[PDB]
Amino acid sequence: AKSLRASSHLNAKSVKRRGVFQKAVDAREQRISDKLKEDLLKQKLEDLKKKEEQGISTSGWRDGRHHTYKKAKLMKQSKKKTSFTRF
Amino acid sequence: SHRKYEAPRHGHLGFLPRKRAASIRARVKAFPKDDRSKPVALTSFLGYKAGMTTIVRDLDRPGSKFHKREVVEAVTVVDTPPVVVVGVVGYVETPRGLRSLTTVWAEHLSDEVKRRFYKNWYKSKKKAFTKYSAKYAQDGAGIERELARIKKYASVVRVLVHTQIRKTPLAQKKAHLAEIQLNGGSISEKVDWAREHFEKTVAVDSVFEQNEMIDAIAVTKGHGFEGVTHRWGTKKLPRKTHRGLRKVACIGAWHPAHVMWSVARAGQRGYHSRTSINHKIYRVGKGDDEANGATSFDRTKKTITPMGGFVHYGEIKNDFIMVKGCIPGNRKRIVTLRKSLYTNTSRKALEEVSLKWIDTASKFGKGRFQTPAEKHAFMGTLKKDL
Amino acid sequence: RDIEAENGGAGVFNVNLKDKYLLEDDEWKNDIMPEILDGKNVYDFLDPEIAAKLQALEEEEEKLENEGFYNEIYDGFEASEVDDIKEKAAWIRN
Amino acid sequence: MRIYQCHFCSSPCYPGHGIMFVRNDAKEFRFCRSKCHKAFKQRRNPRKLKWTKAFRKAAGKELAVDSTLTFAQRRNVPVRYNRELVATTLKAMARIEEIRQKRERAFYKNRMRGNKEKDFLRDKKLVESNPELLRIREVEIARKLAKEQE
Amino acid sequence: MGRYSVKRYKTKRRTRDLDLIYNDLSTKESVQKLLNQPLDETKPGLGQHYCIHCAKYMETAIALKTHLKGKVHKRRVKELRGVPYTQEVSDAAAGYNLNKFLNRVQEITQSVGPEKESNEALLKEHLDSTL
Amino acid sequence: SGNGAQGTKFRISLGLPVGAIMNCADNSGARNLYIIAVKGSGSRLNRLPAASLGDMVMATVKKGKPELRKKVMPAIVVRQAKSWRRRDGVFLYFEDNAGVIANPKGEMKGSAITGPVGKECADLWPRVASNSGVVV
RNA sequence: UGUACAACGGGGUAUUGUAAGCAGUAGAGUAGCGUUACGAUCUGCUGAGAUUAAGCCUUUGUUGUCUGAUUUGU
RNA sequence: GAAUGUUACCGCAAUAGUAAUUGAACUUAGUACGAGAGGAACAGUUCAUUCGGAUAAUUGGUUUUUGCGGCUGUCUGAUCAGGCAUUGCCGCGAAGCUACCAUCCGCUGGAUUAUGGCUGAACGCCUCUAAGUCAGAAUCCAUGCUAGAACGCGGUGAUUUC
RNA sequence: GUGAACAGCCUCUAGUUGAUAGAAUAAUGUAGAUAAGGGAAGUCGGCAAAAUAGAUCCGUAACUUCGGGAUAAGGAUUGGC
Ligand SMILES: [Mg+2]
Ligand SMILES: [Mg+2]
Ligand SMILES: [Mg+2]
Ligand SMILES: [Mg+2]
Ligand SMILES: [Mg+2]
Ligand SMILES: [Mg+2]
Ligand SMILES: [Mg+2]
Ligand SMILES: [Mg+2]
Ligand SMILES: [Mg+2]
Ligand SMILES: [Mg+2]
Ligand SMILES: [Mg+2]
Ligand SMILES: [Mg+2]
Ligand SMILES: [Zn+2]
Ligand SMILES: [Zn+2]
Repeated sequence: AKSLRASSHLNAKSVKRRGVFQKAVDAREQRISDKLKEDLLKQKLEDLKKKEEQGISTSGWRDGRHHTYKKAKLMKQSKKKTSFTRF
Repeated sequence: SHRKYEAPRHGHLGFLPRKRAASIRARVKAFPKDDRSKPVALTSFLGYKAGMTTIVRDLDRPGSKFHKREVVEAVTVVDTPPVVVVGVVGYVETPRGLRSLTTVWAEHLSDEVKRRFYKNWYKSKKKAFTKYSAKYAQDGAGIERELARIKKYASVVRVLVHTQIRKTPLAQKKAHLAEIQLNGGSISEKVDWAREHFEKTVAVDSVFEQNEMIDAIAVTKGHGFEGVTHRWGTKKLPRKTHRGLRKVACIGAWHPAHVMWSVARAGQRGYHSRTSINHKIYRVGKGDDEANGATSFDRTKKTITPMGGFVHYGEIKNDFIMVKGCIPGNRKRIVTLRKSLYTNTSRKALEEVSLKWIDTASKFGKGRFQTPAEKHAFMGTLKKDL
Repeated sequence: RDIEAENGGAGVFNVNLKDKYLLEDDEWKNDIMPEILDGKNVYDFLDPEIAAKLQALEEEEEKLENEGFYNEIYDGFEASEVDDIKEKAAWIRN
Repeated sequence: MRIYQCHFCSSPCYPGHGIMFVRNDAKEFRFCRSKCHKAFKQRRNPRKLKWTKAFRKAAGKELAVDSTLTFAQRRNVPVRYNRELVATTLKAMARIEEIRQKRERAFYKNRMRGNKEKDFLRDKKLVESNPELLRIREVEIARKLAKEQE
Repeated sequence: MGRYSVKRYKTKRRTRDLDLIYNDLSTKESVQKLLNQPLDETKPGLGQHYCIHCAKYMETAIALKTHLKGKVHKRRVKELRGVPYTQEVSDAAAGYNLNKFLNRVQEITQSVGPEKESNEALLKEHLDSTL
Repeated sequence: SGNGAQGTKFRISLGLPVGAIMNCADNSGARNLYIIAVKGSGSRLNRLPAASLGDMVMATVKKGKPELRKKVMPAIVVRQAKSWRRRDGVFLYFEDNAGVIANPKGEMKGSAITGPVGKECADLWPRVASNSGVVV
């Protein structure tokens, strides 16, 4: 018997896999994407109906808390000599 | 000297150590490979195992002995109300592996997901994300910068979603929060999808569909401390053997002067993380369908819920997934349903399921009736009815 | 076998067995025949002139209703008296 | 696919339920439950066990001969498929079930008439036979009424 | 479940059924065939002295006589009196093949019943004469 | 599945291990069959070979004709007392375990089979189905 | 201080197999004067009665409860 | 399970382990091959053996549910309702547990070995080899699966009024 | 009282209620049970368990020191009124 790792069986599997199985997978993905878009649109419509009744640079620090914490942490690592990359 | 008779070893060495899992929710170790041409989609979903029942299938399988015949098969029911998208996480590639760069949360988070961050919800002031919500004011600076950072640097995009456990019959009020990988277009498109879907729900039929092979990831049912005989399947010793018969007679008879790691020992059984694959979805039932338990062959108007409800779980009032066979975990445990990591080349993945009948008899006994109306019609008029 | 070979070959081709049906309407070939309804088998109710049989049953039911098929005081006792008797007897048993 | 009736108690046997025993003369005995199977193996009489439809029909607890009970029989001569005939059969099954339920209700009511008369006679005899308890009851009621008044 | 019921009513220790015994007793030819059996060495009493009602072989004529003078045989005879409870009885009790069950009961009452009773009486007097 | 069988066989609960005695259901003169081997059986330590409905075994005649006795012959199991599951939706069992005497090609020695014959065995062996008078 | 929790109760869902009491003209016969008395059992009220979470489902009802102790800071 | 502000949630993956195996069947086909007698395989499909991991819808086993009913002996004056008989005994028995006695699931990329080659010297022939290079084993390393360094790490929430 | 019975089981008179306790119900044990289909295939070895068992009736071989073997073997029955 040929093992699961047999080269000829895996080659035949790949030849089969590039065809009808992949076609079915692609069709299922398209249908699922359509249903997802419809679900989002229905949620938007319901939210609009509910509200009817009621009616970039990434440089620098993330925020001041992040700046303070990271500076304190790097100073602590420098003081305690527990840094991975800096002496 | 050599063992006289050959025999395979007892148990699998690749499922070691047999310790309790670190969490009640099993981790997803691998997501399907991302194809940048495809539309954006979730790679997984979260649900609660409700129980099992029985179906009859009109089988179409050419070349099989049961071609054009009926087969009775066991199925598992997973209650799957829609998940709520509440966050996004970006991951960058480093020589040490994947690293989370940033996480962006939605403006409003429900108390159901806020309870996950508390050990004592009733005594707490419920201050979670209160200062975070203020960052959406005056044009959303900070939020926009972190989203741009994810767009610029991240190579993997995941979305933080949580279950709506208040729609289940469970006594637990604390929701489950998890990361689900987004497989689809570009990184910018994934970030835009997450931002547009913040605070929005995703249903199960917008992730999976019928006749699809999926994977179940969950923690198995625990059993406490167990002996070697039932932990590893070893043969029992003869009757009235000294010092017990539910043991391995000789744990070592050779030079190393140690107990080998591959020798069966008593310890914890169950409550292990398992990832089982290739479970076929037999039905994606909707919660608003009055006859989601009916078929084209069985015209009885009934739901999926059995008589008296599922034992130890309750009724099914949301969308559900019916897969054939069994999945790891017991009833009311949280399970993760994952997309297949490869394009399956077996014809079972291409087979189309047509159910003829779904069993809804009581699982609390030897149930003989599918509906209370059927039970009343069979029994007739009782003393209290007159 | 030629159709099988051109479609899928042996072991892949799924033959439609309903294509050979000799029915009154050709659109009825791919019809799913129901089998179960409210705990009853439809096959042992399926019968020609079941409409006439049901009409005869309805006539019998009309006759029974006309005859009056579907539809507190005793000699020497009043309704309040028997209510008091029942209440006192329940008290005695308790 | 077919719903079978239990050989012992006549309950419905859905697919995947109960157990079947085949005798040397090719007779199939289908049991809905291990209870019925074990009773059959112990060779008890289903017409003597009160919880069976055989006993109920034999003892007259429920109606056995009716025009509504003749619409279901095994069809050994098949009929060609017809969509309108199938729809007519599906409507007729519900109508027949409703009529049969009404007739069974009327049968049970006719069987159980007289219970109120018997209960009234029993209550009258008990009241006539127990004067002392009634005096105690009257004293208790009078004391409770005096307590409510004051 | 219990040991007594298990070791009495195990599948491999099963006995002949009441409907089959009733069918055996119904016809005179079957009664004659069971009364005149070939000499079998695997049966007690060389296949002779066979009680049809209990479907039981005896080693001796005195054993058969004592069995006839017993409550177990009387219990079997009392059981074999009415309808043998085929599948049609349960079907009609559920509301299925009611006309077929009624026709079967009428045929049992009219033709099968009295002939079986006469065959039983003839068997009883034959056993009394030969014993 | 053995030589002479018609196609593949799905798994049936095993009821007859080596050393079991079953009845003989044909008219070749044998009364019982004593199972000494099971054709197509696997290999595992301490595990006895066992046969189910529709299997071919090697058997010796214990009761019957002396000419048939003191020999080893192929047999096919046609009835078993251990309950097994049918894919139509019921568990079922027979009164007794019963087999028929055959050849390595799956052809019956006798001319008829007395009693019921299992559907699985009749479908797997054409000669059993040909010599069967009762099939379930 | 609430789709709040708990203890009961209600409704389902299951298990068993027809409760206590009363009555009959059903009851092998026997004793006394067709009747009465005893009488295994049988029949009716009665798929009745009992149990149903302790690791079943659900709840427009009743009654209560919502509180103490310890520690943790860049 | 202490400690490196406290506490909480979501994660990364060094390292360690690792798993699947064999047989039969349909089709190819009574085809290639063959006086005959006989008689394959690749590609496309279907089941099973051994092993492993789960699971209790169904069937079966189990019963202190002492849940329901019954039986013997004795005791509470009898009925009712019960005690004891070191779980008295018998039948059924849900729930739970559990069975190759039950059901489900167990994959796919790179580099190679033997060997078959390409270009090509050594050696003005030749040469698969020396430089270089194409394929190729159930092999190796990975994908996948299990654990997660209690002194490996990241992202994120909240951060005390006597 | 049951029963052949100073047996076993239950009760009257009399006498005890003593033996460190409480809370949970993992593995392995000690003591006791049940188990589908097969029925000794287990093991040096049917070790251990299971099966039998009271009473009444029918019937009971080789051998023998004629006294036995013998309850040989093999069959049927058992309640209440
Ligand atoms: Mg259940
Ligand atoms: Mg061995
Ligand atoms: Mg590794
Ligand atoms: Mg091939
Ligand atoms: Mg296991
Ligand atoms: Mg008692
Ligand atoms: Mg060259
Ligand atoms: Mg760690
Ligand atoms: Mg056994
Ligand atoms: Mg041996
Ligand atoms: Mg051995
Ligand atoms: Mg002797
Ligand atoms: Zn039944
Ligand atoms: Zn007899």
